[PDB]
Amino acid sequence: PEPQMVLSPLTSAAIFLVVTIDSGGEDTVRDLLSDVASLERAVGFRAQPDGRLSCVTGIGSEAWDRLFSGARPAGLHPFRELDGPVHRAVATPGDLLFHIRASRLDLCFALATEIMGRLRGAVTPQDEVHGFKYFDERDMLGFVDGTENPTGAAARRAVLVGAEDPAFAGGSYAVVQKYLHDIDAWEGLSVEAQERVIGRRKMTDVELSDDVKPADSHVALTSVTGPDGSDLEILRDNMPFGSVGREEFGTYFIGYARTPEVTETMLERMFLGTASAPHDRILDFSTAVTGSLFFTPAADFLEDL
Amino acid sequence: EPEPQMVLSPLTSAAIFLVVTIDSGGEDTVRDLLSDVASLERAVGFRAQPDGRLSCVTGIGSEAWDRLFSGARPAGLHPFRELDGPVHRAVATPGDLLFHIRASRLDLCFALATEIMGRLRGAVTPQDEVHGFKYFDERDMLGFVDGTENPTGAAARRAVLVGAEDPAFAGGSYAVVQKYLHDIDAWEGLSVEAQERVIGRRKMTDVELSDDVKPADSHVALTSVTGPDGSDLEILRDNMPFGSVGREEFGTYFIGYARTPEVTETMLERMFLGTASAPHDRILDFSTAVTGSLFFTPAADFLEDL
Amino acid sequence: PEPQMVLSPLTSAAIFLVVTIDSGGEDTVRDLLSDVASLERAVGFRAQPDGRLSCVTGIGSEAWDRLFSGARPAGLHPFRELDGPVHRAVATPGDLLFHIRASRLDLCFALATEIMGRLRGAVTPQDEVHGFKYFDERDMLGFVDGTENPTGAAARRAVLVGAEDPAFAGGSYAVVQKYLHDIDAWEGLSVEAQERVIGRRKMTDVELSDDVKPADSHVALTSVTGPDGSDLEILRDNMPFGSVGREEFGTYFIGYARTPEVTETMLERMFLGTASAPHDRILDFSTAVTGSLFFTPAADFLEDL
Amino acid sequence: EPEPQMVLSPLTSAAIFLVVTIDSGGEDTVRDLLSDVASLERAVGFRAQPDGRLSCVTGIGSEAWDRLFSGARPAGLHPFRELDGPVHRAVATPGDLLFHIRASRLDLCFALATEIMGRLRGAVTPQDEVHGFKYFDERDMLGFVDGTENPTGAAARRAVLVGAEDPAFAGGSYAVVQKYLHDIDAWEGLSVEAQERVIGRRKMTDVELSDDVKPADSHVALTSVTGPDGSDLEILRDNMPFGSVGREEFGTYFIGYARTPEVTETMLERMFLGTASAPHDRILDFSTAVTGSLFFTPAADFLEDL
Amino acid sequence: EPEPQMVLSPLTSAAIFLVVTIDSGGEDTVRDLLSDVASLERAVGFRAQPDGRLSCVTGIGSEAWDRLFSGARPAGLHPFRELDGPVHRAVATPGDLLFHIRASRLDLCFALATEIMGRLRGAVTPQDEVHGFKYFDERDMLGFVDGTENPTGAAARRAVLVGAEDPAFAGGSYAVVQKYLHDIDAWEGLSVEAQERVIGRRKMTDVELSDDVKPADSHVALTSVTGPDGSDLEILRDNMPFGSVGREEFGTYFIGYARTPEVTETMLERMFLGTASAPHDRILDFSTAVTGSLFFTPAADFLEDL
Amino acid sequence: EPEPQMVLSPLTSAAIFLVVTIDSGGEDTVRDLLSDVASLERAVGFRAQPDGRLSCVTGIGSEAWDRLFSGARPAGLHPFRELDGPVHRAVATPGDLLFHIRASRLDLCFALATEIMGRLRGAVTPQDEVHGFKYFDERDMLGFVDGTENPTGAAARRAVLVGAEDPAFAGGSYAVVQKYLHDIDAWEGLSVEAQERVIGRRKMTDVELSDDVKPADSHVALTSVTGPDGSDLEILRDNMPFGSVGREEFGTYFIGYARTPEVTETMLERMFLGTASAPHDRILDFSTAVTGSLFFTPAADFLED
Ligand code: HEM
Ligand code: HEM
Ligand code: HEM
Ligand code: HEM
Ligand code: HEM
Repeated sequence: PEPQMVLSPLTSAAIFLVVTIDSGGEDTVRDLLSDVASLERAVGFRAQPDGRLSCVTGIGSEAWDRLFSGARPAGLHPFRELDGPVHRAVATPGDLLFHIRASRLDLCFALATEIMGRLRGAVTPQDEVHGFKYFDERDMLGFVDGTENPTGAAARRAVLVGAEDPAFAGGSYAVVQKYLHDIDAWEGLSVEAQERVIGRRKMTDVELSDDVKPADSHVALTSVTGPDGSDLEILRDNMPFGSVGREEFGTYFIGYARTPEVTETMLERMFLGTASAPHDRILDFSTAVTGSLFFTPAADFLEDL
Repeated sequence: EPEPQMVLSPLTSAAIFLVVTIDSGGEDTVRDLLSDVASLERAVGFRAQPDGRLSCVTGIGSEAWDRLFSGARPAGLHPFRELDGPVHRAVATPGDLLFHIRASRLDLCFALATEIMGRLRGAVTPQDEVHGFKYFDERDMLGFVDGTENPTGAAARRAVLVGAEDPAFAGGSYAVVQKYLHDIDAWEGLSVEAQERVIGRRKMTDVELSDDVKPADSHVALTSVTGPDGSDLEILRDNMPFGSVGREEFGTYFIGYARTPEVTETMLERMFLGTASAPHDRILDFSTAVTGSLFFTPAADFLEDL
Repeated sequence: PEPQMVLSPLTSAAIFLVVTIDSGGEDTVRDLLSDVASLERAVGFRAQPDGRLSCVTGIGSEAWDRLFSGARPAGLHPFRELDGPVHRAVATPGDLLFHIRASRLDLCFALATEIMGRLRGAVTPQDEVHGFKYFDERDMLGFVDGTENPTGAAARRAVLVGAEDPAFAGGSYAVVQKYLHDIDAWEGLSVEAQERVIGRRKMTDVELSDDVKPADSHVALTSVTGPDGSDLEILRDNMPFGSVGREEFGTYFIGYARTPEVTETMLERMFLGTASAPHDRILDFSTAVTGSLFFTPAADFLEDL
Repeated sequence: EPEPQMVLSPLTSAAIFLVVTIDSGGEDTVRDLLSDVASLERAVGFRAQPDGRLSCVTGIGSEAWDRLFSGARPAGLHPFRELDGPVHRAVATPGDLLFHIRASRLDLCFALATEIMGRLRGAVTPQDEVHGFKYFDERDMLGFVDGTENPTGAAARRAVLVGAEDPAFAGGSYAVVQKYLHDIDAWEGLSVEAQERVIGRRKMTDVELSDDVKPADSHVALTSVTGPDGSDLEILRDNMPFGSVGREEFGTYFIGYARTPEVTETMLERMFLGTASAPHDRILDFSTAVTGSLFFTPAADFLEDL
Repeated sequence: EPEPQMVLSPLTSAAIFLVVTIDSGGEDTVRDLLSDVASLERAVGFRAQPDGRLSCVTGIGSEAWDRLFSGARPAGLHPFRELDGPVHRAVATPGDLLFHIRASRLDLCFALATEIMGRLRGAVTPQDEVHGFKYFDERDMLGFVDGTENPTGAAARRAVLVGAEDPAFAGGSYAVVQKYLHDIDAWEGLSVEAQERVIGRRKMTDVELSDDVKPADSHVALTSVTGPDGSDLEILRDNMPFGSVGREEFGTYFIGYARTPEVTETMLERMFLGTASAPHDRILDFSTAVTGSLFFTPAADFLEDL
Repeated sequence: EPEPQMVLSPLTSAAIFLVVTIDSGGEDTVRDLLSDVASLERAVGFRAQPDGRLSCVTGIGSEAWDRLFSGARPAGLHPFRELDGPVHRAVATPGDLLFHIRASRLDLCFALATEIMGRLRGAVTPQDEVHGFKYFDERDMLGFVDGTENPTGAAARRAVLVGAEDPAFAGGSYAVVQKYLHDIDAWEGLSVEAQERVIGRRKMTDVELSDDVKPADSHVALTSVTGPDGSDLEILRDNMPFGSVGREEFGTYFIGYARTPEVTETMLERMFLGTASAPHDRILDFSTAVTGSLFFTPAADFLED
């Protein structure tokens, strides 16, 4: 069974578009979802082969129910507020996601255009982000970001619903959250200190030896081992965004996993603490201003509506 | 020549346009930054060569010029002329400084813009910030190829660079910016044949319409203007689309360099006020100017030294 | 069971070479077919991985009988002439086909040279066509060409012979037609009208909605659904060619499928019509001057002689 | 003042060569087209920047020149002088106009060719049309590297461009074209050692053979000429392979620009007729000229002015 | 599956080969390194995607295996067998560990090598270090195309990866390495026709010589072997040239992966000792082996878990 | 008049440095080679255009110049001036010829070097041979961006090329080479903040430190010189890392072209001996010069004769 373009090459542009369905607009959305497959290609085909245009369409809990005839993804729920001693992970409205990516921005902008064209009226926009990669895979804190993602079969294994919920095998669970960074603060740190916050070296992107790496460091609190005894894995594609004018500097978080337990556990760790840690040090510089969750169906699923 | 700023740039695929005003007090901080701008271009740009083609061109407004330097003014430098037409209005908005930042990747623009606005925290107020992108086959937001008739080589040198006529500032140029917003609902209502009648070229093949077919109210008609000699009077453009899908904003950011503004301003008069032949440029029936500023972009020597 | 390079990546250049077998060349041809796989590699290897050289070799009905004995592919027959009210699809000679593709012309030409080198004397050339990608995947009518072709495993299952004819699993059925356009006339239509002939938008390459799309449009007559409701798909890699000297502007058509009943259906609809369409409007501007049907065997069938 | 045609184009990987005659009374339609050729280059080319590298060079024959303009003639311009050698014959074939169209993709050449011959349908007759491509690693059909010793940069400017010596037409050049067909069966019969003896360089490493050993009937031998000026006489070539495998046709399309034909013509004399110490260029024993034409390729502004 | 190491690698243009021995009581420090090597691949490589193509393949010798792990041994693992032939000798040199580092640029190889040997300072002794580079058209030091007949896709899967036959170590492979030096003076003494007789393919066009005419002492002859399975017996090679013009050293570094060494070893027997119808592989008359070592390159999961 | 050698060369990522001495009686063989070197550049380079970017610059030592030619000597040409400083010593090593060979790929350098040393077997003795490689983001072995503030375009012409001041040799330049070895263990001991204090720029963003904060014993400090008139005195560098992991050798090969050596020499005086401000350039505390040689690289015409 065939999934949407979750596993993409590195792509260096993206548009993240989040919307909510006015009541009334649920037949208009059924319609767009059937066609969304074919608009990917309308825009993408003439740009082969550099384009690498891909759209991942995800649906939120509330919206699922309004929209669909029968039974529900196992894992799907509203995103869960995390009300921690110090940091708060908020929970924002979000019925639909379009995760648009390609090797150039206009390709994304063309597809977003053609989509909202068919929705004008039936939805209301919540959030829109125009993302770009730094020329050597850095995020807004200046660290290489993407290094430890899974590949090949590991990724096919850690992202796609399989036999555990087999009416939607080929689906995935996306979490999104927009973060805004306190760059004045962050850049006030020594590099040595910043490594302590992330858990890897700034310039060479090597992992800090197991005994020099703080446990409040991001890489510590997100390395998390199952019942299974094996490592538990998500797939990210965090895109910097922002505005120099509005002093806005951001990293847009997106995290695919085969179940939301995995993503959600990493987030408890980050916002609430462990045995040995108050909260994730990175959040002392990064404020979450969105949060939603979505299921991103198989592609077979959408074509048939 | 004196060595000029990177006005003659290749096709680049992304740009940031940053327009600011100088607060009271900020005079000093700005002079410091202008001396260093050259060198920030290189810091940020050098490690990504030659895939990169980062260029920053810095220009200065009329009012701002007087606050910053004493001595001679460039001959042509003035506030942008507001044009109150029968139908369409070309408006004048404030801007003391302009940064036209261009490269093949957006992040290179943004890294440079960060370093610049970083060093001007305190000293300015941002008026306009636009992130633009070329559509994949050099087309603009109306779906026509955009930049075809621009000059190159030495003809460009002749059209944009101040020379002997104001020798103090040889190597400089006069940049005019206007941010336009388009009414696409309306535009996509026309047949292609009609749209070509607005622009004056063929949509798909980008060939000029023949002299006997091309309407007098077409864009290409009203912006071809002939000199004293009857030789065509030319500018350099690098119009970039921008916008936002959520808030139905589809735009073309206009930018135009010339050796003297009398040229650029002529084209505007014809566009907004009309000739005997044409009421106004049909393109304005789909495009609304919401900014307007005039700037002088000095030779890079002039910044390197103070 | 391993197949010939029918599913090739998007390539920008191609040679189409069609020949007939002289009497007493049968030997020399079998020798060549055993080696063709290996000449692909000789020539192609040194220009990897930009190269994307692929050669697909197919065989006509009458030629098959002269070369082998025993069981024949179920579907293999001479191309069916179509004598329609208006438009006629012709049948031309063709014992062998070489569909050679790459990213550079020289690679195609070097391969074609080494093949015709080994067959100089055994065959007679009937048709030789050098094609090229126009801009951004547009054909000679100026529309985007390839867009609704199947990809990935949908293509696997629509072009490759399987269980239904198990002796020849891994094979395919290519149909070729050389078409010429009366551009004269086509450039006489407004774009609105031209879209009405094709069934998609010229510039944005989006489908016309079913409420406006004429039933005499190309996209109309070439969408066919089966008894079981699912789409019947083929794979095309139409290549423009021509000569400006002789005002010859063409699109060379090629169509692979797991059975010709599919390709042939689409042709019947194009040339002869439905209830609600006289014939495909595209033929009012396009003239078929060849027609040939070939079977492209699994690669192990050729290696093993 | 004067800007020349894109003769000094980079190495490009595809070309169309189109040669035509002017029909009776077609002179008008052609002048119209020559004024616009520059503009069609840009229409077609601009949207495919910067990969495209589309260039068209337009040249004009001797007899055609008189039909189209009088006024001054370029000093050197004459019909191609037929060379009836002891063994090998360099023939003269008809040709009033030449379009040497080059880019990185064939479709760009063909799209320009379409637009040109579109405007000339009726007024001309095509004599020769050739689609040429790069073979691997700048090799020709005989499998040797082809273009190595071409002059570059400003040395090219000096060798190809008409200057002060004929100042009316400064910026022009003299293109000679010949279409050659090869006898591959015969050529691939030679050992590589022997083939190198024909050409005068090493096949694989493309190094010159030493004075010690290079035959004087080798191609590189016969085409090295020193002037009275003691300096080497240099031309610029962009030899392009073409062919069809069906009709056993393997070719090199030859084209040679120089500031004067006396130069190109000399090399030909040596190739076809021989020296004191060599019968004819060994290359001709495998290559047959089936066309031959001479043209003048004016400065680009000269065509603008019609 | 299990995940195997990066044995089936794309075309890469550069490589570092590192062979070391483990000192007294280095066993601990090495196990530490092996657990992390996968992740240093990614540290160094990830930020240079997708041009980089950086891959590191890590192998272990027979004696070294026993020091580091007990548990099962891989079926095939043994010290490299010296072959003391009639004429030519294949030597055995020491090697406990192997790093076969490949990418598109050398500096990426070197950066990875640095980070590895950084973590082993103290605990090993370098035996062999080689910086290799492909010629631009996949040629080796003898001037022939090298890699052509290597298997691809799942036929490579089938040839190289330990499978069911020893399921403990499925995903592993057997690398044999040998460093060769050439006497190029001697080699460049042959005509090309003769050189093709040594190799068994055409120099220029890289086509196999016909079964009629290919010598049985040619390299391609002696290294095509058929099994019991009727099937051809295949390995995977990634020969890289290296050398130094100062020290008149020109080399081909050989490396050969297979699912069992019985395969690789057979080819060597035929090369060095001869068959019924060949004294030795003609290629050895121009190539001298100066190293020789055998390694097992485990499944990648086997390293992660230490 | 003059066309110069390929000194103003594009950014290239690979290089061979070859330094040799002329044996007794080899004067003949060398003159022959120098006449031909121009044309070996093109033999080897032409078939790889335009990716290849192969260039060779050939320079000649002071002692050697006298052996080879009679007539004028370049005004500036002399043996390298040894500098025995308080702490660090810049040494003089032997060198009659230099080949500074550069391309995008190393095989191209090596193929050309083969052809050169092929034609000199017997007539020279190799002193130094170095294979260099630029790291992916224009960084050197210390991990800083290297090349940033080099002059370009016309400013380079003005700073590197002999002109009217010695018009016999206009089109020439003066190359100085030094091979440096680093103590990396020591260097990677420093915090990044400290390392920036050695260099005078920011490691990660490669921005100059402001005039107030920049140490006057920093590298960038001691190598900014202004002339008598107060216009900045510039050279052109193309520092290339090299090394060997086995033999713990990690290096930067230095090369510096200028229109007169008295410029390059000045920078060195400041580096090795000090100003009042500075004991010596902090970079030498981590970098040891183990070669040193000076060469004149003629106009290219001069070799054609
Ligand atoms: C401002 C937000 C964030 C930034 C700037 C950020 C940055 C980073 C960086 C620099 C790394 C190290 C390189 C790498 O392996 O990617 C990393 C690793 C990681 N991050 Fe984040 N991150 C952010 C938010 C999150 C969130 C919300 C999650 C999960 C809910 C997450 C999950 C991970 C995981 C699983 C790893 C790798 C664990 C391993 O190394 O085995 N990150 N992040
Ligand atoms: C003669 C010149 C032809 C031209 C220029 C041409 C061009 C096109 C174009 C532009 C499209 C729409 C873009 C796309 O869907 O790929 C199209 C669609 C298609 N064409 Fe053709 N075509 C030609 C002949 C044929 C023939 C002979 C066949 C079949 C026997 C065929 C089969 C198809 C199919 C199956 C589709 C897609 C159906 C869908 O939208 O679900 N074409 N053609
Ligand atoms: C079939 C026709 C031709 C072929 C295949 C051919 C091919 C070649 C080849 C392989 C070379 C050696 C590499 C190079 O230096 O470019 C060469 C050199 C040259 N060819 Fe030709 N050529 C042909 C015709 C001509 C003609 C007709 C001329 C002049 C009328 C010409 C003029 C030259 C010149 C001047 C050189 C180089 C001299 C120097 O070494 O300094 N070629 N040609
Ligand atoms: C000494 C330097 C060596 C060089 C320079 C070299 C070079 C070549 C070349 C040029 C080819 C032909 C192209 C191809 O198919 O790759 C080839 C084929 C091959 N080489 Fe080598 N080789 C060397 C050593 C070895 C060794 C030691 C082995 C095995 C022990 C080996 C095994 C093979 C195999 C199996 C083939 C292809 C067989 C087939 O045609 O089906 N080579 N080698
Ligand atoms: C010892 C190894 C050397 C290394 C690793 C090295 C590295 C660097 C680095 C990273 C920079 C900053 C980026 C740049 O502008 O290029 C720099 C600047 C510079 N270096 Fe070096 N360098 C070395 C030796 C030398 C030597 C020996 C000289 C001169 C005799 C020299 C002359 C310069 C000059 C002139 C500048 C620029 C002045 C200005 O900033 O306006 N370097 N070097």
